[PDB]
Amino acid sequence: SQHGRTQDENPVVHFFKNIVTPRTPPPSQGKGRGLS
Repeated sequence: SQHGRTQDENPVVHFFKNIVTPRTPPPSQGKGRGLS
C-alpha cells in the first residue's frame, strides 16, 4: 500500500470508482493513514 494522509481505500470502493470514474482511481493507502 501507499503512504499519505488518505484513508486506506477498500477494493470495493476502488471497483466503485472504476465504474463511475473513467480516470484511474487512487491506490490503496496504509491502514491508519487516514487518521495520520
